[PDB]
Amino acid sequence: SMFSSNRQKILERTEILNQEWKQRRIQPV
Amino acid sequence: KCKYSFKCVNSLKEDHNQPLFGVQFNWHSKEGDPLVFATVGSNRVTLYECHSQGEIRLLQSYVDADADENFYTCAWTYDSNTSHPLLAVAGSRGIIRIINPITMQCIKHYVGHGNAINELKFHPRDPNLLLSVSKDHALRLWNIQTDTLVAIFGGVEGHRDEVLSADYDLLGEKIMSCGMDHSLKLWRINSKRMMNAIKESYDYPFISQKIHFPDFSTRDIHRNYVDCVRWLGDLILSKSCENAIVCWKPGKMEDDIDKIKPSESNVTILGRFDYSQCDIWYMRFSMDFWQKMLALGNQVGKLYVWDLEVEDPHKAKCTTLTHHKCGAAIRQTSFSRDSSILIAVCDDASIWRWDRL
Ligand SMILES: CN(C)Cc1ccc(-c2cnc(NCc3cccc4c3CCO4)n3cnnc23)cc1
Ligand SMILES: [Cl-]
Ligand SMILES: [Cl-]
Repeated sequence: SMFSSNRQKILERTEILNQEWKQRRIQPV
Repeated sequence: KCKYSFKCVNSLKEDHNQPLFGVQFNWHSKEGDPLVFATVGSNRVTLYECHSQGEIRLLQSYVDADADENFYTCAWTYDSNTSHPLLAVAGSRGIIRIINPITMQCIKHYVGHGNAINELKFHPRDPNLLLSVSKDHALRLWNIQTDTLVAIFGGVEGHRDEVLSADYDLLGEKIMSCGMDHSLKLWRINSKRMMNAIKESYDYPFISQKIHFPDFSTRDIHRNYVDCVRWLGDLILSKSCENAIVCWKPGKMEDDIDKIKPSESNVTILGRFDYSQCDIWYMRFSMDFWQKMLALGNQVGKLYVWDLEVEDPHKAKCTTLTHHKCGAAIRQTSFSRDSSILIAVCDDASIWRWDRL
């Protein structure tokens, strides 16, 4: 469906950003 | 049906008693580090840390030298060389201030917009690319590592009135903007022209690109001002004064977002998220990091939440979050990165903390 296809794109793309975030160690404020 | 539930665990009021127009959790902080959020209103930027038992701990306050500045927006980033957190703030003066959130001092500023700045957004992959949207009818893309203005999105086929909101898609390939002219405009930044302009801004009187033509434009979604827009994958979420957030896409139902031609005249509505008492401009909706929840405050202090994993937007509605003492307009909300906390900020300078059960 249009919904399931769009949810899969969100899942894959947010997972790419989440992996980029996991590799980072930003200093706490 | 939605299963998300929340408990109001705390509230406080900032002593300036002026409306709070923006709130943002820092999603760059690493797992295990304290959850921090910034609020903006009056000529102030305030940082808070979330602790157990609803504790909201005041960290630092920034008061602008200009007493007549009214901040409307803020956004977090990090220094790509030192990993240090950064916060960008802007409002009525049309000046972007880059603040060091650890010391709460201003590092530097960007002037250039001919009028107020309504929204600031950082690129999701490159932390140096800052997008500002303004009452001057244009959007501007800045490279804050080299202090250059990469591009100005406006002109011949740009917005014809004040730009209210903009959003990068998940991978940072394109921007959707919206404003007072009722239109939603797409600006691709993965074009060969824009990718080269971004690269040239890193190699750097730098010459900015003047992008006069968007890659898509529509005035057929809403019948009035469009004050908030966010990408939901390849689909768009946007709101006007119709008491509804509209989910739509450029072109016909089956049209691929990356095959849309700039002259595309069609749009397809996929659904609507209905609510009440939010028909006045300057009210933002927000989503959590995973885009599983959508939130919007209304003029009388009600906080609506929807579960984006429920296909029918009517069955997606969660129990509306209300507190008998929260009666002022909720201008903006922010989820923490892990979605465990939702903060709402109001016209009466109040801040409300809702923890997910
Ligand atoms: C309460 N009282 C002081 C009246 C009043 C005065 C000024 C505003 C006012 C608020 N926000 C922005 N821009 C930021 C903006 C843009 C789009 C959506 C959005 C926001 C903030 C929250 O959702 N504004 C730009 N120009 N005016 C304003 C609103 C009300
Ligand atoms: Cl942010
Ligand atoms: Cl052009």
